[PDB]
Amino acid sequence: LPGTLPLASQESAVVEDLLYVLVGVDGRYVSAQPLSRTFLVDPNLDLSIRELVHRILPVAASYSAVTRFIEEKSSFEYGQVNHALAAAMRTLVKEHLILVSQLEQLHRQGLLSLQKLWFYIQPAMRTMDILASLATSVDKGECLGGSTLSLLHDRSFSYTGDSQAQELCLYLTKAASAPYFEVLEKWIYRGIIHDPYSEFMVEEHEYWDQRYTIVQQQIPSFLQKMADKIL
Amino acid sequence: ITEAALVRDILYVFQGIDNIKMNCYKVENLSRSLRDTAVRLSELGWLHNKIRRYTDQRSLDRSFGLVGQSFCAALHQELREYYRLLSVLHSQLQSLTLRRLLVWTYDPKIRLKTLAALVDHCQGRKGGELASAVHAYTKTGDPYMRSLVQHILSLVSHPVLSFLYRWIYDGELEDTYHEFFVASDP
Amino acid sequence: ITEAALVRDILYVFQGIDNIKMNCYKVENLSRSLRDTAVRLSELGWLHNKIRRYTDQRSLDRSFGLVGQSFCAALHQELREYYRLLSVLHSQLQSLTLRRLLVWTYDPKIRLKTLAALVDHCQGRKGGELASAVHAYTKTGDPYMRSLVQHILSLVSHPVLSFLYRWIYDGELEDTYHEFFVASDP
Repeated sequence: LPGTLPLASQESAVVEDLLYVLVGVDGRYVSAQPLSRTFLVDPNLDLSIRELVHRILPVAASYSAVTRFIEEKSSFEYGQVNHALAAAMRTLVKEHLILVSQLEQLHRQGLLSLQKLWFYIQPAMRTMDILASLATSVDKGECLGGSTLSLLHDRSFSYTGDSQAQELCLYLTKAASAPYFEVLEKWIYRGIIHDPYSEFMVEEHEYWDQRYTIVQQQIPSFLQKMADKIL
Repeated sequence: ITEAALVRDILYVFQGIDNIKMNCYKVENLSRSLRDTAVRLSELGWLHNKIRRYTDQRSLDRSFGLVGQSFCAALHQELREYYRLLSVLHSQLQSLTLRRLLVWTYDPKIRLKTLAALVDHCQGRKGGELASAVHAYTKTGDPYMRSLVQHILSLVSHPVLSFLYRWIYDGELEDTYHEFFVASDP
Repeated sequence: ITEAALVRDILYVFQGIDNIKMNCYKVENLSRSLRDTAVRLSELGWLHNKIRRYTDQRSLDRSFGLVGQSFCAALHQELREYYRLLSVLHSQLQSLTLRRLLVWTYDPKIRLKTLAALVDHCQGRKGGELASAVHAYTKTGDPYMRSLVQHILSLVSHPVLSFLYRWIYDGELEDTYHEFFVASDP
């Protein structure tokens, strides 16, 4: 009953429940609604709080939509790139489970006012806003293999002057392209093409202009210049 | 209405969140000596809106270019600090008064005076034409402003010097949005 | 119900031993912000019961073969370590909370999600046909899983390599259970 509760103290109750909301666990007051996740706070709360709470929650919704990309895109029906892109996108969620641990401990001592929260999460509101834009531009147009590596070379060039969201999208591409580059090492120094899922740029067949054919979709758009010398 | 209650709401009006409501933040009793000092203090928060709307309206459309990002992403490093000051001021409210705020927030009444007037002089400029309209703010002489804007220029003019060092040593210009002053013909 | 009491029972649900009772571990008061994380954390036990049943049920019958015994054994060296974590974690309790367990047990929710899904893909496979169905989990790419399963295969290929190095240099195949792909006729 936060309506019949004092002003300066109920803020310390929201910042406790608010921390739980960042984790994604249903809180006491700041609850979640069934599914882009939309929340509800309370009908009877101070106007100068809800208008401030609703400014933080866009880091919860951008997390209830990245954890749902990790627990999904790790299946075997997607290839060896939509896997590594979902692992290197899981190391970050761990580093966000710590930045909410340091706050759960610094709040015990009373040193965490709501106005103090809106400052500490500023970097965790910008990182979780890049991973929640690749996880929606990889599912918009179904990408697996090469086309999910062309996207991570253009979403990394569009941020050519940010330097805080380019050191990130250069960590995803540098990690979501090792499995693609470990079969290329086998199709360069040798002739064997493993590629269990149909994702590599070159596919074999069963007098020789029809055996190996360049596939047009799965070209990483940064090997486009040498799409011929590879084959 | 106690003076402490005003100190509670003002620390929110510095952000946009509204006794003090929303172009002057008209406050609505109390003595005249209090309303006047609130009015000027509340108005500083209004400025913060004009600089926030730009870095939110233009962070939406994807047709602002590559320079218009390093500008819209350099108005944020000059806002996290304004969010650190609001952090410190709130920890002491648990003592500071109105006349004590005026000295605390006398300097960020200027940085929020140049930035809130730097985003209006360059409204429709995209590409290099924006890096040329945040350079027309350096001919000012004021040693406090000429050393602030001459830093935002050092970030906004980084993408421009990225095409230049590309179109000189490799001759491969690439800009889906027309920013570079070298226009190719298919 | 105190938060410390929940930290006492969860330390047991991680093993199978049940406030938290037994397919989800439905907990039965307390605030909603507590029940949700408990149900989320307890889903490590339900992954522990399934792997334990496969190693136990098949450690009973003597008609599982030589390769099958190695696979069951290969699932215990990857469980003593899960027995060491439960140990260190309990010592701290004698401070840790739910908001602190999630980071502690975020990694062993994955190893207990490959192993608990590696024993279902190979259910009725005995002999070499099992060493060929724990190799169809290496084509995954995930650098954390492909470096775990590619170790259980190393502890599942030893028996298959044993026969082969016997049926090549000495020509004396011996397997009461039919595992080797070279079947003799009396």
